[PDB]
Amino acid sequence: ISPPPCQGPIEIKETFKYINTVVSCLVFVLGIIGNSTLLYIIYKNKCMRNGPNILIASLALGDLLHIVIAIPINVYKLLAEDWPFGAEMCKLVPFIQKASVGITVLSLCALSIDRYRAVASWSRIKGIGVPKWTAVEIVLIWVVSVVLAVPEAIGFDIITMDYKGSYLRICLLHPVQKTAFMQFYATAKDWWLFSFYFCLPLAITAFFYTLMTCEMLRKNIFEMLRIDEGGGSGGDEAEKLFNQDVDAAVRGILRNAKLKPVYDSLDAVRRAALINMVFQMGETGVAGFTNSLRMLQQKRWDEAAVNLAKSRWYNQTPNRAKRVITTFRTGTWDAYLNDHLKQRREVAKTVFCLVLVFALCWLPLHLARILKLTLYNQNDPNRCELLSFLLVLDYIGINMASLNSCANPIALYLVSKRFKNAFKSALCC
Ligand SMILES: CCCCCCCC/C=C\CCCCCCCC(=O)OC[C@H](O)CO
Repeated sequence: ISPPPCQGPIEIKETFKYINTVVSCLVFVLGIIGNSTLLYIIYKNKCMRNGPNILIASLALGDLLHIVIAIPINVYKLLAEDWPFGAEMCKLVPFIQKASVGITVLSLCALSIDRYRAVASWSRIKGIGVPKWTAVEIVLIWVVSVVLAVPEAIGFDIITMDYKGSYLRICLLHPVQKTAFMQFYATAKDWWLFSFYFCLPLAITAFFYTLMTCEMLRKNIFEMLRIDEGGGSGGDEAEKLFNQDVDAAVRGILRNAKLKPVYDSLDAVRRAALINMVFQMGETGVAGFTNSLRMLQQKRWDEAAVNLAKSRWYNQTPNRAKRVITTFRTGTWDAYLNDHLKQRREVAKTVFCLVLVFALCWLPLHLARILKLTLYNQNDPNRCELLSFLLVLDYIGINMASLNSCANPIALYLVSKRFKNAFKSALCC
């Protein structure tokens, strides 16, 4: 017997009973089709199976089992407005949900780490089949996620609510827990979800994504100079010596009064083109392009490109000048685009896409919960208008978190052309 409070939330709960039902059906249809297709695509392709993309298959299977189990039960619960499944199902569904969120966050972390290790080596030789250590990684990811979900199976049980005469059974984390550790988990449930299942995955993925993109940049500027110098060879020793020459060059840029303001203005890609000109003719020579450097600082790419075209540097070496100038105008690596640079652009866009989708889907829920414990008080007479506002955001946050179970296959379709052809070929079959 636990009666509810006032008026405001009742009309909103009824309004969202239809919204949540629509979102649940969309996530179910889009999720069971996208994740099943993605699982088939990853494993059947031998060139993705022997790499870090097998972790995306683990991510897809984790969402897939969450879709088929949690979504239909939650739809039945919303429509019936009562829990009619018994005690066993009241413990299974939260356990399945908690394990799925753990599989998602641990597969995302392992993918960003493996993608960093993949770009940290020259001439890496892939094996045949799933790597043995990646298999241990996936097993451990699922083992840890199940163990961390055991409290949900222990704590959840059915209670009876008294709504001014009407009795309705509710499945929730029981306020009275049997053991001291289990009662502590009831108080720190939301903080534990925010710390381990949001702050930890974001901190690790963004850290290794930064390391991966920095390493991609030092290799792109490496191949950029070797292409412009006619050719060369890669390797850790060759890159280490080349990075020292680049670091010594930028130290001369930052001491030069003419090149310091324009270099700080440019982005990482356009800074590589300025470094290229320094490698070719020295800093005293690059500082002579006073008009062009001013236009680059004012971010007039077309005007600076035209002004650089009418120069002795352009006439003597047209081919190299056109590529360096194109890099200034576009700000991309299109003039030096090869199989290596195109591979790194594909990797960087997919990893950044999955992490961003995960962060945007779970940000409203946690943001709505911090507003509940920093702005709400039971005493205040004006709580029902404020409670009315807080419940809307929490419902929005619950729906946004459910969309993450179907957003990953769609996200890869729009960002990656490699997966887009794989999705079309799979559904054309
Ligand atoms: C009782 C309190 C327990 C609190 C929780 C502690 C145990 C789970 C944490 C890390 C296990 C990660 C290893 C499992 C396999 C995943 C490999 C991986 O990629 O880990 C990502 C990141 O390093 C992970 O911190």
